[PDB]
Amino acid sequence: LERVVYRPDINQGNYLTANDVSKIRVGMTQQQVAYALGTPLMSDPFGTNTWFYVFRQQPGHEGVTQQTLTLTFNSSGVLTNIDNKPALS
Amino acid sequence: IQQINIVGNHAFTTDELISHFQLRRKYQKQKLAGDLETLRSYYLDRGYARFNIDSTQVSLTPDKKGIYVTVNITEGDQYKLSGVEVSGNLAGHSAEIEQLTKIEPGELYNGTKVTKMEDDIKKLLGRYGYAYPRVQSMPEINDADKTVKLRVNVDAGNRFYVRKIRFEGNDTSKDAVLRREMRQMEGAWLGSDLVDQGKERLNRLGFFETVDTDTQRVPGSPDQVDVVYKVKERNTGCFNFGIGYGTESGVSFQAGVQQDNWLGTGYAVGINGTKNDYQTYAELSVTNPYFTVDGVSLGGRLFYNDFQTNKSYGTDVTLGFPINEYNSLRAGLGYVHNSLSNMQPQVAMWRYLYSMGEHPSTSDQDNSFKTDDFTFNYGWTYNKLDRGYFPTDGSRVNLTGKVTIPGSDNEYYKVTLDTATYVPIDDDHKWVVLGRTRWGYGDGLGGKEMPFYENFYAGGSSTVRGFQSNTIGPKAVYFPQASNYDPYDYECATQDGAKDLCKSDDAVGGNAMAVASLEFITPTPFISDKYANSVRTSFFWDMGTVWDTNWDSSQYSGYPDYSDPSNIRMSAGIALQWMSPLGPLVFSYAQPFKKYDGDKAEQFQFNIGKTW
Amino acid sequence: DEAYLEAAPLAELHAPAGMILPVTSGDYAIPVTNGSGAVGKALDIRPP
Amino acid sequence: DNVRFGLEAVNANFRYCF
Amino acid sequence: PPNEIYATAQQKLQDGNWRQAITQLEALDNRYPFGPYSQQVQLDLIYAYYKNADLPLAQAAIDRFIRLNPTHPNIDYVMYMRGLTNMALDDSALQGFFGVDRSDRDPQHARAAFSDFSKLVRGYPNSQYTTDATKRLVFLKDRLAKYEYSVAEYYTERGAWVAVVNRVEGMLRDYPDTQATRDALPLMENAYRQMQMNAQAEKVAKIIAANSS
Amino acid sequence: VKMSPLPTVENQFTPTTAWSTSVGSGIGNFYSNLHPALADNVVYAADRAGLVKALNADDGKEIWSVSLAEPALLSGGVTVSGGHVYIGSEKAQVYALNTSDGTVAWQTKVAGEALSRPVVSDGLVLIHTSNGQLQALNEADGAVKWTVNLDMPSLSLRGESAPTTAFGAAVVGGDNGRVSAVLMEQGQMIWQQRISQATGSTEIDRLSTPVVVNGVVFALAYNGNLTALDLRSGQIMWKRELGSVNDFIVDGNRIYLVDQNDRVMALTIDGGVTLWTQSDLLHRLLTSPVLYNGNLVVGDSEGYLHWINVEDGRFVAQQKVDSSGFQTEPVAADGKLLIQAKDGTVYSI
Repeated sequence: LERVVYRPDINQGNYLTANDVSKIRVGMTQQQVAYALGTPLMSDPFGTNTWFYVFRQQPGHEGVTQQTLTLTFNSSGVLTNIDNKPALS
Repeated sequence: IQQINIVGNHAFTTDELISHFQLRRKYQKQKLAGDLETLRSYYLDRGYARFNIDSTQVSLTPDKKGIYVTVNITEGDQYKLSGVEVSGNLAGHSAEIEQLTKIEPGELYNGTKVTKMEDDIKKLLGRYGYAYPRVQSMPEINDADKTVKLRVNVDAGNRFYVRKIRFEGNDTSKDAVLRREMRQMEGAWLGSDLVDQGKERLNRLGFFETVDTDTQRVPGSPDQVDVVYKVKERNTGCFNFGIGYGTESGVSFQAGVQQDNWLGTGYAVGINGTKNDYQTYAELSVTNPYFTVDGVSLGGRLFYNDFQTNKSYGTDVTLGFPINEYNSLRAGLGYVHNSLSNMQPQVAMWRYLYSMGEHPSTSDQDNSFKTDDFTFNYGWTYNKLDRGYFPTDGSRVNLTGKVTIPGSDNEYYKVTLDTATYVPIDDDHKWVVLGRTRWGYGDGLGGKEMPFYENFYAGGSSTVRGFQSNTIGPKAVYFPQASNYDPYDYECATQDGAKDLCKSDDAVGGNAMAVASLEFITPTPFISDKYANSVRTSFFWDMGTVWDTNWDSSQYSGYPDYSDPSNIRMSAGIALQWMSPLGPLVFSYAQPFKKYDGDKAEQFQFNIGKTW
Repeated sequence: DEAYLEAAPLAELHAPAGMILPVTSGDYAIPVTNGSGAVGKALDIRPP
Repeated sequence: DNVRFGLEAVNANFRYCF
Repeated sequence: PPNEIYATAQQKLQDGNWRQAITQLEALDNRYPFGPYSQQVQLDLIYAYYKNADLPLAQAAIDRFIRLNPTHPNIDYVMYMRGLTNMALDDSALQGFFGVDRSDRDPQHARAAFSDFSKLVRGYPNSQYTTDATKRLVFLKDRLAKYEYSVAEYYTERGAWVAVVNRVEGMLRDYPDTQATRDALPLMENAYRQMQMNAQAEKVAKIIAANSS
Repeated sequence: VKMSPLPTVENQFTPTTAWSTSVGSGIGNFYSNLHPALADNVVYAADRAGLVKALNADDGKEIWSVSLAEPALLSGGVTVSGGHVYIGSEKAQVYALNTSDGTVAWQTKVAGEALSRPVVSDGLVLIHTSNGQLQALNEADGAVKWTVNLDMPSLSLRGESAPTTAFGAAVVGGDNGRVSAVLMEQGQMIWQQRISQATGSTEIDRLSTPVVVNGVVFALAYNGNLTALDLRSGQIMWKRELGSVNDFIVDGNRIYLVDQNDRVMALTIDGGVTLWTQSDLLHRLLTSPVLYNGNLVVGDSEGYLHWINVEDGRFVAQQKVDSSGFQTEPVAADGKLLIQAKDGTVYSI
């Protein structure tokens, strides 16, 4: 059944594109980054001042594709580390 | 309104333009503004870039004996479009903008086409996620060549995300019921096409009177939206029972329940039955539209009956699942017990029984026959209707059938097809036209005939209005051993009252049927909102026919030929369908135009609806 | 009805050492009650 | 509310809708 | 005179037919709209509406009373009645014969009732209804946390893992003291595993262990 | 709403009805002041549909006709002056016909319906339209010499009263309650004054005809006010709070009015003094009066003519002519009294 049961497409997370990911630089403020990329939909609420941008799509009958961006900020709001995981392990 | 006078209008005459005016009387209450804008569009849609209404007057006659309406019109020339240049903060979608923007050179200037272009741009951007774009079009009028150049200022804004989806008004249905019909997921971009499908989907279930939507801006951030749906639940299902006593029946009772939504959990169930001195009936039906998250469905039913002669009971379970947003498949299994006794000799019945291998004596009613068959059923459906109970558009197709499997006693097939199409008549859906057809055919396999108890019947509001239920079709022919009802029996059945084989009025059903009708659905402005809002009426023409396959018209040379499919019956009339708060009710009045001997008519009919 | 009186007692959670819990909302805060007043069927809810 | 019933040989019935 | 109509209404209200009591109250409202008991009559009408489940009329009468006398010496009694009035709309009577769980039904009524009881408790700390309102506030907080829990489970099953993370974070911030949050907490760890975000999954495991029994 | 009484009147003298003849369909419910005219022993009349006929004033015989209904919606009345016949239209066209030959000499646009009676001044034709614009056309060819523009409320079908001239200027107005003088050579406005004002004018009509009497111009306001104005200034000499906008006549230094309720009143010219009132025709729609052979003649929608004693309002005669009724005024000319029925039948009385 799983081969033919029609599943409507599922989208999750923010929308990312290489044209914008390449625009983020160390030294930018949180306001500059949010402006360039948009308000993030995920963050770590448990103290750490970090934001997550997860681009996830599951087309029906096709599979899961995910581009993961992680932004770590210090106590002053200065970006310290840019992660990039173009695919899941 | 003594007259309307147009001053200085040479392109068109008064009647041509007045035919579009609605204020054609007293107390117009300034409704004229609607007509003046219509006049502007008429000219603005025809290239008159300089059309302008300069003044209007309304004059009263002495003592308010009449009204004089005059409009001063200034006309211009006809302008053609020269081209369109679009610039601004476009999010790379240059090909789609060029494709929708592009016009045919020389095309007459049309303000409406410009507005349509703006709407297409907004819809495109909404599809990508630009929920609130700004598009500003303006003409450039070149008097030197009678052309208009267009410029559009497009501002896509930015992408929006949906933070939360909330529902209000779902006091009885389980919250899970509404979330299953959304295609927009939280934590994802707001493609505008996905929200509208959700709005439409909640009206497909048929559990609500209305569906409203909103896209409210989140006060804490310029890029997030909260989507809220509001529904008003209506009564879904009823419970009935009854009982009585008297000398004509002793004691009898009936009861049952049916709901499309069981206690708000999404399950569709119903139970009914009855018992009397001659007939027993029971039915149980349970189905789950969402067995699995993706909407695999399961259900089935049990039944038992008898009659004081035959007896039957059986069971079936059906599985089904979608295969795209508008199509689904169903299949299942079941079992039916069929035991006959004290069968009245009939030609059709005995030909069937002889083919089955039975050898009853001529006119011997002291008999019985019983088999236990296993069968397989299947079907296919399509449903793109835009409403639950009063469709306004779309169509529905229901193709079903069942077959026997090895080990059974009977060998047969049956196929039926139910279709209907709704097409709006009016721009505002005041008038609607409804087409309906039904078709079916079946027969036996391997030289056997279909059991007589599976034949098709027609008549009643479910097929052809105006005829008695299950009366359209060929009638029974009875054989002339013994009967103690001669003193209480059929003339063709009694061995003493008749000595030959002859026809009676008892319908036996057929192997094929055809039903069709056309209905013109009219508004009811003469009925107040309290009732009119839940009732529609229509004018219609009904036709159909039932006939017998494997009819030996050669042997029965003195009787009509039941194999002739051309003896089409036709009728027409007016029907009313009212979605009563206590369960939709239907009735109609219709008269026959073409009838054959035995076609008993019922010009006025009433029944409980809840069908279609 | 008195079914509302069967609700379980509420109790705050703590974080493991080295972590902090998300800052809570100031909404839906309950003042500390001193036990004054009857409950359920023991209350007279007629006008004075 | 939103019900119909009565008593009538003797006959009786009842309906309830949701 | 109003003394005998009032006495009749009171006798029927204390032990008697509610239709007779409402008839007598209507007679007072229409015959003596400005008498010395007009507010006692309005309060009796509100009480009777509650008794008779005429909730829209209790609400209209309450709003009229408040506009007419927002400074009444015992207006906190009326606010208390308002809180009682709103809770009656969340539980349908039909559901009571099967044991249906109402956690998944529209919580808007519960939020309105909560707000009115909160205002009552905060404005009148010496109110005689403090313990009843307190027990109701605990009940209502649990009701809302359960609603959020059920939504999180639906999205968990569908696979909208981001909706699940944000819905649970919300629950963590708004209802930290109830059971629904502890039960939802195991859902966060999985949501952080379908998406490869282990830094938070380990943190969730630490939170689960810290508050485990 | 109201009952129309019919007083019993002896038909004294059995007033002569020399002839009657059919000329067309008539007005119907398309009310306009499309009165006939008589000149040079010829009666000029036209059908609203665009049918124009010339008839012999002695026996009603037709001598010439033209049809312009290529429907022309002719209106405003047939004006005869000099050598030409001037007929207006709701098409904002003015047709000028010769009196010896009624073929159209010219027509031009006037920016609005000519819902009034055209007049001829010193070589100029004065046209008033529904849009408040007044124009003076050159009689040689209809060319516009000058224009003026007046405003108006959106209230009533009260066409501007035909211009009445004195001292080289015409008294004009419109449904504003404003009276002004315009210089005939240039169109220069000299003065303007209002007759009366009330807040009731939101629905109550103000003004349609000015008359010049002994160097004084008289005008009526619909909303209860009669005024005596100067010719060289917007100066009111006296006023009476009584009035309507039906056409009226003045003779013998007496003002003969038709009220809004059809009362017939005889007033002096030196003040708001009423000599007698005849209430017998109350709420029986009357046409404007004329004075013929010493008696006032009015008709109604019933088809009767009435002879009223100029002295005290006494009736002299009553005779029915045409059951279809009258709307337009009678014409007293060349010593003969003509009347045209609402329907298109012409009578000689």
